[PDB]
Amino acid sequence: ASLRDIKTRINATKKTSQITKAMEMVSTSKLNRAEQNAKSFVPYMEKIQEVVANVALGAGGASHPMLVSRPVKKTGYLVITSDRGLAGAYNSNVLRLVYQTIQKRHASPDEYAIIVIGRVGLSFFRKRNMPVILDITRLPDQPSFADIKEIARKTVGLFADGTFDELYMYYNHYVSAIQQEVTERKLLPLTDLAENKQRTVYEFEPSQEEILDVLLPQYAESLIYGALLDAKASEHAARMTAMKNATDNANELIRTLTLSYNRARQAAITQEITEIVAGANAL
Amino acid sequence: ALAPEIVGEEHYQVARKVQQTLQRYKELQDIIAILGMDELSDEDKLVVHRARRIQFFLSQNFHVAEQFTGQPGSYVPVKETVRGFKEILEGKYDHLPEDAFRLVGRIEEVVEKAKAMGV
Amino acid sequence: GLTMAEYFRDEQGQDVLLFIDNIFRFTQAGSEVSALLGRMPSAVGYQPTLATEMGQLQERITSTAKGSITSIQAIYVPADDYTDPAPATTFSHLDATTNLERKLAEMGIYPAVDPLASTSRALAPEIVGEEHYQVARKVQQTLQRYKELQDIIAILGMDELSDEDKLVVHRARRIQFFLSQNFHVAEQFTGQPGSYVPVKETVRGFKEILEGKYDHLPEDAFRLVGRIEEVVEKAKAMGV
Amino acid sequence: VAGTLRLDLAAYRELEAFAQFGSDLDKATQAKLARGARTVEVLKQDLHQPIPVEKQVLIIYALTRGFLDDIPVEDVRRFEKEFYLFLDQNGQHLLEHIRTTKDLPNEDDLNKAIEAFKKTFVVS
Amino acid sequence: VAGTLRLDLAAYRELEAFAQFGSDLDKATQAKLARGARTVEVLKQDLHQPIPVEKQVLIIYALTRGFLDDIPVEDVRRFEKEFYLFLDQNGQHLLEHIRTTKDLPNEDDLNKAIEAFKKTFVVS
Repeated sequence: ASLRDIKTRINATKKTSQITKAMEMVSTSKLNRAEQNAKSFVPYMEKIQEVVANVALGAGGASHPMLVSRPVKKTGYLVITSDRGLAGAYNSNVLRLVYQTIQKRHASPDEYAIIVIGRVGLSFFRKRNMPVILDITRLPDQPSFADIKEIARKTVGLFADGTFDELYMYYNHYVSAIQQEVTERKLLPLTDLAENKQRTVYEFEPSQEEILDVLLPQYAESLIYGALLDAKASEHAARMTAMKNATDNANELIRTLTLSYNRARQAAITQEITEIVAGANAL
Repeated sequence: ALAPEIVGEEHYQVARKVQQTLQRYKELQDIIAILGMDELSDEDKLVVHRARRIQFFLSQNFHVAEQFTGQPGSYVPVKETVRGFKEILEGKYDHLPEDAFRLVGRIEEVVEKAKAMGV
Repeated sequence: GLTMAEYFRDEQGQDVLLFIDNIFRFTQAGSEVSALLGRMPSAVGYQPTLATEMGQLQERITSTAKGSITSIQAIYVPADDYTDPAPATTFSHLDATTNLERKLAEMGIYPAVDPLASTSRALAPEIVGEEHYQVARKVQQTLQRYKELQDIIAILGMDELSDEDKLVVHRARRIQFFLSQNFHVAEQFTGQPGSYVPVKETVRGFKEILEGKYDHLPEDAFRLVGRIEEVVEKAKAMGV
Repeated sequence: VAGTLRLDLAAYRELEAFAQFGSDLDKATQAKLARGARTVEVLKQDLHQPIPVEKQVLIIYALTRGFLDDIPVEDVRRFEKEFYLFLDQNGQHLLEHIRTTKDLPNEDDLNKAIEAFKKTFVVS
Repeated sequence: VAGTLRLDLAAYRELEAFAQFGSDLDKATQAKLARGARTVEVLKQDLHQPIPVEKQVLIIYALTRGFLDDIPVEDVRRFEKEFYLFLDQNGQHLLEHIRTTKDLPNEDDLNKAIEAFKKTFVVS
């Protein structure tokens, strides 16, 4: 084409590379802050899981730990996706797994009801006919326990109130800084876990139907800092890697287009000189 | 000769629709190259998915080309071509692999190739 | 035209204004004349003597003891290219510049002057005044800050932006729409009669708004208004 | 009507350049995109079929006042055709008023006519 | 005294990651941004008014040795202008030594002069 077209395309590519690099530099700090936030809750989670693992021998003194439930009353699904795009496959992989699982296992519409975190998932489940409930569109970049405490509480209460048969959950696990894995998890009812040394019920009140009836809702509500924090970490890592790739591709486009610009302007110069000199020669 | 009075209403509509999808695929190419297929909306996903198969289906095996390849050529009537392109634009063949469409004649040959290889 | 104005300057000792329709056509005619006479073309086909002809025209428009001649020249820019020889050689002689924009013309903002590209050498604290300079500097800074934030908004919602920058956006809308005016000769286009605004009125109106005196007024009341009081009059007429 | 048409086109032309990054940015951008898409659909016509000025101004007024904001973007062409047929059949008084006085009819009667047509228009 | 100035200006703006500002990230970069902003402010100059090389050395040294880490950016320029006037009355021996030997004065007196002037200075 012309030098106009070539330089316009180069300028567009330059601007896009600037935007992508800025997004990456933003995302790096978010990743670091998400990691140092996830470091905070670890002792609290360890304490609560220690207490529940101590009491986990149970002897059947519990309701929801009772494994079975009303067959296929409603299957619980909890999915955590981003509230904003540009993350690559972060939302797509999880939603793909969710659709595969529902269509292969719980195909009828009444067999299940799905809970979504992040507006991408609700946009998905409103684009295609799926029974979405408890949707939330906005989340803080560095959350805490109280941010969606009510959402977590109601997700727990839909199984605590007999309105579910069982509950599953889907989210990206922050495997590494650049590698992440989608997670399968049978969330409710509860299953076994790693062991803790304390076994004696030394705290003075030891009634199972008194300690459990209140501990269990909060241990279930622990899902917030169990899952959403690593989901945010995976989202930030996906953004960072995607912006890296975008910047690399933009710079490759820039080098190729400049390599074309060179021959274009060279031919233009030759045309100018030839047009002047051939007119001068004959007259 | 591309006018609804000469070629016909159906032919004219199908040709214009094919041109429109190919123009949109041309338009999306820069952002696809820069930041991947990931950021395309569900509409653009379908646009690209149809457009690549259409572009491949535009290829054909020639009778004179048999001196370069092992494939004997094909002669495709206009009505069959219109039917095949309308079917592709209609969404019937959304599951076949892209390379099944290369260097064939009628749209039936595409399904025969997709049965010879894979499923 | 230049010699007719020079008579009024030199002889009668007056002060004269020159209005030149278009200098791009003057340069085009020069290049055509040179090509007819047979000279070799210069860069992009212009005459070799472009700089000398332009200087010969532009040097006689100066002020002396007996009087002064000011000149306002309209320039056409081919295909938004400011590196074309005609504008690039007329840029050397000017004291003030003014870039008019299709983009601002479409939004209904006349006279469509770009407030950021427009520069002048009279915008100095010792010439126009300290308060005027401060006001103009703040207006320019706020407008440029608004320009930058717009592309951030285009990818990340304004609900994400910080409170102070939202204030900057709020005030920049008012400033941008207040820069517009209604003209006398705009009656033939719209029916709305024009206005004339003194420089003190301008600087005071822009000291307000920036101060925050008119944040509650809607943006649509500021367009093509004239003096600041007319903004309040229109707002009252709209019940707001 | 053309003054509002220009701004409606310009807003969409400004927003279109960023569609690759930010979607569902706000209600304002959603409304702007819908209006611009319907504007583009309106400003489209086939070969060797000219349109009289009164019908042009009526369809542009109908678009710019928001009566098409509840019609799917794919059906605007057929809406225009059926609206032209309806205007020929029944709203002859409005067409004659425009053709005689070079001015719009009273907006109460024009709103009545548009509403009456929309009450019978079928959407697919 | 030029090396620290060059490195600080480099960190401030050549690393254009300190130019886009999409977020805070102020834990590690706050000191670099602060001293770079102060460097840019102290490097400004009025129309004409060329200042002598010894006064340039004094002000650059004061910038580089952290003496402006607590002076606000809006008052940096007035601090400099008052510093030159204070020098004309109290740092004559420092200026004389700099002029004669092209070297920095003894760190004792050099630090003491700025330490006294900082106390004499009014923050606002």
